[PDB]
Amino acid sequence: QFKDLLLDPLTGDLDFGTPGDRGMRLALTNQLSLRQRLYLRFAIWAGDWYFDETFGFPYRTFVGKKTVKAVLDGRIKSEVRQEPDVLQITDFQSTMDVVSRSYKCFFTVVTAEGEEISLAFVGEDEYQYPTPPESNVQLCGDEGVIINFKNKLYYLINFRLPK
Amino acid sequence: ISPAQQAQADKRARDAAAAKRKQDTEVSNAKSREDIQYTMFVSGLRRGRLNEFERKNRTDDLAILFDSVTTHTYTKDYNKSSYAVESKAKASDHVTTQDGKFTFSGTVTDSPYLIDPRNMIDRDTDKENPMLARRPAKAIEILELIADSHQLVTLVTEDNILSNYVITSFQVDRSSEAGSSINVQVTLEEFRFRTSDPKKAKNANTGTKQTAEDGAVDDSAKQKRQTPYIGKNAETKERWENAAIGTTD
Amino acid sequence: ISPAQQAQADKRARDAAAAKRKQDTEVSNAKSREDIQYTMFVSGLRRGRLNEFERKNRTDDLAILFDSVTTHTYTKDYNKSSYAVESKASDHVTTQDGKFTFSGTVTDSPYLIDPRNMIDRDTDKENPMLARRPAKAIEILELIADSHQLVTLVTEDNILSNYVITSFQVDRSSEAGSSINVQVTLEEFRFKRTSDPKKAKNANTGTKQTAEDGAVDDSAKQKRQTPYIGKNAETKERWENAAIGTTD
Amino acid sequence: NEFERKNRTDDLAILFDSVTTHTYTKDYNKSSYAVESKASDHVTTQDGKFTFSGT
Amino acid sequence: FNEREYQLWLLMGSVYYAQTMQGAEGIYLDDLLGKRGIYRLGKTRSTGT
Amino acid sequence: FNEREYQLWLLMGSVYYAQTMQGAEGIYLDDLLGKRGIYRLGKTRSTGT
Amino acid sequence: MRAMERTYTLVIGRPVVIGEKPVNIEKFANTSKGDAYEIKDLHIEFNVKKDNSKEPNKGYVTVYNLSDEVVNYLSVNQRESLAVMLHAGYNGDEKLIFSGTVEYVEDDFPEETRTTKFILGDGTLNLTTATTARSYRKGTPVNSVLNDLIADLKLPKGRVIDFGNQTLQTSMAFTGNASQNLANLAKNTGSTFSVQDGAVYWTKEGSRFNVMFEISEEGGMVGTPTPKQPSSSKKLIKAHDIKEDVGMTVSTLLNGAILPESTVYLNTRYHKGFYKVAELTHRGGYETGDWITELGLVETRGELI
Amino acid sequence: MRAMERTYTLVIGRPVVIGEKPVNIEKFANTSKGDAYEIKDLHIEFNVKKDNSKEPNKGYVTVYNLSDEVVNYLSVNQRESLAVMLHAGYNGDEKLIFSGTVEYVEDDFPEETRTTKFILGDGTLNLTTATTARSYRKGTPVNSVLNDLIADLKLPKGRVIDFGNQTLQTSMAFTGNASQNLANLAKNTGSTFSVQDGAVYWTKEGSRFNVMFEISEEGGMVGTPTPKQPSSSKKLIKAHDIKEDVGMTVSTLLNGAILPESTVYLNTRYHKGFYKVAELTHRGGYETGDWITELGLVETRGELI
Amino acid sequence: LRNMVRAVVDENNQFNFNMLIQGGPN
Amino acid sequence: LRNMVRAVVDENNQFNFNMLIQGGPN
Amino acid sequence: RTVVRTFDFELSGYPDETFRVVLDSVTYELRFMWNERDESWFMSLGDIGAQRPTITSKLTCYSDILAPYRYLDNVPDGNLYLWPLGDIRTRAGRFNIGPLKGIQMTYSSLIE
Repeated sequence: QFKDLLLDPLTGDLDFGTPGDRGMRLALTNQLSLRQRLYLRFAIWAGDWYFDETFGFPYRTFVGKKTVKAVLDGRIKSEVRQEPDVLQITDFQSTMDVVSRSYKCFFTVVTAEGEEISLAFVGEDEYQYPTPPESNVQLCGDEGVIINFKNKLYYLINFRLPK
Repeated sequence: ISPAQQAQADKRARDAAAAKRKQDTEVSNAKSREDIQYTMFVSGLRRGRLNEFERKNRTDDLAILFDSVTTHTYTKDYNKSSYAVESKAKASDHVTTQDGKFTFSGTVTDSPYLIDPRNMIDRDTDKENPMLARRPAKAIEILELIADSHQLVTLVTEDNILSNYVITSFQVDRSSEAGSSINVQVTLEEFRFRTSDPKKAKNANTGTKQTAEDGAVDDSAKQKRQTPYIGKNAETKERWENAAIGTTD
Repeated sequence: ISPAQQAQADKRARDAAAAKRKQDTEVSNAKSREDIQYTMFVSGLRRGRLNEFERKNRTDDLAILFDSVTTHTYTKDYNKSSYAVESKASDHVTTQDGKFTFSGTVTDSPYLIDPRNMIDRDTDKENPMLARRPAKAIEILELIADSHQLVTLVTEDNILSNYVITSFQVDRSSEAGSSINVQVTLEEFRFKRTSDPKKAKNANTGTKQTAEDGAVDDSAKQKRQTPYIGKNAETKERWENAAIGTTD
Repeated sequence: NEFERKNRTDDLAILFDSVTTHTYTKDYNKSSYAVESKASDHVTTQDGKFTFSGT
Repeated sequence: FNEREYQLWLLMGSVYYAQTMQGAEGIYLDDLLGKRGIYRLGKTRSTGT
Repeated sequence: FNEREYQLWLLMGSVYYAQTMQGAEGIYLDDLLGKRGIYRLGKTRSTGT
Repeated sequence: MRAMERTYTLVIGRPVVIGEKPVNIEKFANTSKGDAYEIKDLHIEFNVKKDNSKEPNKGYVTVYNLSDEVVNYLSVNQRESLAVMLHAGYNGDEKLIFSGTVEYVEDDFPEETRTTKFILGDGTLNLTTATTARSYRKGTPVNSVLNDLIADLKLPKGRVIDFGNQTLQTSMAFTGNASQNLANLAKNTGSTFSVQDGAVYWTKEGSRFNVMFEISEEGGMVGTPTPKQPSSSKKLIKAHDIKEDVGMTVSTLLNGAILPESTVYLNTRYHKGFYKVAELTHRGGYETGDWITELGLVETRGELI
Repeated sequence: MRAMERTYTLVIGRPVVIGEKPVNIEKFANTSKGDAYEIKDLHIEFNVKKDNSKEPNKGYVTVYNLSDEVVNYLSVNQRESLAVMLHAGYNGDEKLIFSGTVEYVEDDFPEETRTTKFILGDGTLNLTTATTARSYRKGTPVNSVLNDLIADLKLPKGRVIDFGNQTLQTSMAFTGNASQNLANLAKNTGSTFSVQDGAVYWTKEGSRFNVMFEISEEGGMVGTPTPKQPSSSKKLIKAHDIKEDVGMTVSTLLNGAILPESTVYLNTRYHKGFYKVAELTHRGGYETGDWITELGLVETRGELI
Repeated sequence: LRNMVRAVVDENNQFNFNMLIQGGPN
Repeated sequence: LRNMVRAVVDENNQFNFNMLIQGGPN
Repeated sequence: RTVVRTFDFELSGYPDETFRVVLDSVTYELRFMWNERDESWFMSLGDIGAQRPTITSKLTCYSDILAPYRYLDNVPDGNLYLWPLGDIRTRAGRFNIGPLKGIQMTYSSLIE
């Protein structure tokens, strides 16, 4: 439920929205929040962000060196579980090509969805305060009491005659 | 020393500090999840206790199996008091029960025979390439996480079932005698003892309470700035709070 | 988090809490009835100790027999002043509590299944290994020790009474599979209502306060007075309030 | 993969001609008295030890 | 049997505060402040130039 | 069961009576006239010349 | 068959408030919620000494691994005097063993185990704040002065032995704490004054009250009696003669139904006779430790009051 | 890469001589030879308690295997009051932790190891010998009396809170030790007087001074805070209200830049808020032992002076 | 081991301080 | 083991009480 | 009647919270009970160790809780209010009380 500015999954810029409803949006669904929380966590190289030297991933250790596939997978699979709301990791297809020296892995992560605790900070309210009456209706009655009775009588006259 | 050496010094602080953050945050994640339970199947799996191994879903109920368990033991203890009498003898008084202790020894091999995916150790182990999957290593970082997070473990032994046991120590020996495997020993002892319906809740206590630290009045004590308002519904609020609440001055 | 986990943490707490209600309840009632008397037969049996083994029924004088007992030892201790006495001053000695220990075994392949043994209360005659006898013994053993029963030991030479269990050990080593090795330790106990008035003796209870949640103790705890059931409200009413009054 | 990272001036490395055994161990302790009940804070973590033999 | 009277006690407690400067809500709030000649405003239309 | 139920009727009667002008006593009196927007006075001080 | 196992109970109530009538710690047991905070199955160590002197009887207690709620309730009321009662016995009954106010409380929680501490006083608040201002003229009966001062102290009268037809020989004035003035009247009239478990006891030195207690191997005695002097110093003597000057010591399993001013009969194989009681000390370790009481006896030479 | 290791320094100077101006222990550090006897790399055990009361702060020290020359220099001056300063910290800096005079010194050298002992007093000589003789008439402003008496004490003024336009209601006379007279004026005006590390501190009870110190796991805290009563006895209450009556306890790694009269902020996960300081105890074992400080905090209810 | 002894001595000192200073209006 | 320490503390308290209260006719 | 803000409150949501607070140099004990059917907080105020609470009332937004009770020697003379930080239409809830949860329960004291 971690709120934050929404990042476009397709381009990487802020998700200002479609041309018909351009604006700014907050990440509300846990899925969207977790997506960008993993994306930033994996995209920032370790130590390259000032104000926090411990954040990021240490790509320099592996890239450019002769490395064992098994060691890399452990670190990749470990960084994911640093988020407190990750249920499990389903599958992991780690493959390496020696000709091009490229490495490419696949996997998915499962996360549940929570409640909103309070709507005070977001948009709307859930209550239905009453509406003041109109004109002399309060002190003298209402005509609808006649209309509903007339309709009931008419429908009952309709019911008895077979159709 | 040299300006270049300052960069080398900085690396020590960062990498050493970053190491504990990964360990510390992971431990903090434990003790926060209460919908997770850990169970260890010391023995009995192939005799009757198979019924309990089927109930675990790899997501919130987890099973720990070992490639081999050499021995396990269970010993409860009691204390007896004694006072002296004028007859040059000793009598006895009430007695007490001293919880209980459990220990076992096992081994995790880098060449497994029975690779059951339901076991939580074999979550990611490769079926056809076991020795490169690093099974012996993969067991240490999961066993250590359980112990250092103070989980209440449940042991499913063939003879009986034990609950509310806390790990106290463990060992890992890569002696040259066997190799390609780790000898593991563990000890446990019995740790014998908000939300929820208002009906079931009873009168609680919190003791003396000072000013809340998340809002104003602490800033005046901490000598900080009050947070400006976001404008919405101006000229309606300001008239009322300023008259009914005032400002800290 | 999500409500799905709150419906899961409750299960973790509920089932775990149910375990104490089972184990903790059994010991409570086991101590609430002193009629039952447990006994153990370590060796002794075939040298004429059968004379008293047949006395044991299946409801009060429960008996326990192990599939095999390897060794049992009995010992007593005394101490004396380490300084020269003033001289006869033979009172400078004290007696300690005697200790008793033995080792035994329970096997999945018993040779004798005499039903009088409480281990074999409801053991199958033709399939001893499905009866899970070793589990039957442990369940019995913990209950006896936990409730602090005064056990009686029948041995080769002598008979010992008023002995309590202070420690026992169980293990299943790789060797001797399908069986369990058991060790026990016991020590003496120098122990020293509905009763015949002729045997009664003057007793004491110290200072006492208002007893139990009564019509007056309820007021102290601000509880509301218990309404009176109207079996009769004509006789006592005129007298009860006038003579006893009301707590107020 | 990481042994080759070590230079000869800052990240000095040591290798023994042979290592026979190495052991790693951690310890914890808990209150020996029945707790008042969840009060799972009655436990502490000790420092892990490591030893080995070489030649 | 007992749990139901818990609801009755809670509702009775709610009723009592309905006639006090604090605790009034909804329709009951109008009666309290109606004594002082103040009524809620209905739907309104924005105005501007 | 009826005795436990009977208290509910008695409680309701007390609540109604407690809020009427005739039965207003002590704090309950303060609440009723408080609904009108006025409150009892407190420790008052002398004025001289 | 069972064993003979110890049991106890500890209760904490509302703050004690002194008023214009005798104080009874019994009525303060109930808390605002009703039932009090009872603690039964937790390892407890306590030491309670009692005596017959001006000073109140004080007892110490320690409890391990208390729940946070109870400790919170004592973090509050740290300005106030909570009433506490203690009970002990053997698995079938528990006799009142101490009752007073929590003078002190502190908590230390280093790593594994928290350890709460208490210091309790038997009527400390009344004995140290009850002021008086009284005077009398020549000829006033001394029996009237005694009753006047005790009523000022605001405590129930456990037992008193009036003076008879004694009359003051000189004018008297009393101020300050009432307890101090009464303790001074003790010296000049051979009377013992001491409050205990809320009860005021005024008796006469040398004399003693039936065999209210008998000590023997059946009565759970612990070791043989030994002669011990009742004071740490010796007084010069003419060699009132009636005063004390001798005693003995005995130990027994915990039994709260005993008080310093009572009388006991000693049925042993060496020593036999009647003795007064002068001092008590109750010790206790629930899981580990003794569960016994120690009595300091004093020989008597006066009339059998 | 290094570890985090302890360091300390101990200095011994000339005898302290009181004159006709405020005493500063700083200027007595240098010996007749110039540089003082500094002791750095020898196992040392010390305990230093501090408080806000009449009595001076006293600290104890022990040193093993001192050279004969240094011991000889202390065999002499046994009639005199040598000035001593102590420093401690962590391998990069050392904060002043105590300064005073050597009240006592003794040497025991059984076989293998000599063990020197010290007892140090913080301004003991001035607080126990400064006589006074002053008087004032009805109408005198109390603010003048306070300044007159402090100047007599001959110590630097660390901090004082004047009384304003207060005036004496009755004639007053003061004699004897100046410290005793000032400590009596404290009771009748709700002010706290206490000398510490040579500085005179006069403040008002109940009130407190900014967050000069913050305690948290980053700040080397040791264990969770626990509530402990600030006094070993309870007072009768009407239930000046502003007075103290509550407190807490905390422990932290050794840090000499703290004083009893300061103010601290407690940033923990259970307890949060501001507290006064009431007591300090510094412990230390160089080769073996703790290197921590213990603070006794007291809740405040007055204005933010 | 002196740690164990210092604790008991401290507790005894605490008891003596309590005995001296107790009750009282001042 | 605290039993051993309590005994020595008790004996020291006894000696101090004797030192304070000794001799005298009263 | 000049008044200055001097204290703020927070609630953990437990249905039977009880704690002690100090206001105007005086100390009081507070009890908060959650009502299911009426979904509102019930507040009880009284002296420390008192047999019964002095004041009991139901909490609501923008209503002066202590208004009719400033005539007792054991009741604060300040102002106690609940007002929201977010949208003005939000009413008091269970978990939405606190300096940043949405509702700001606050106490302010007159200047004397």
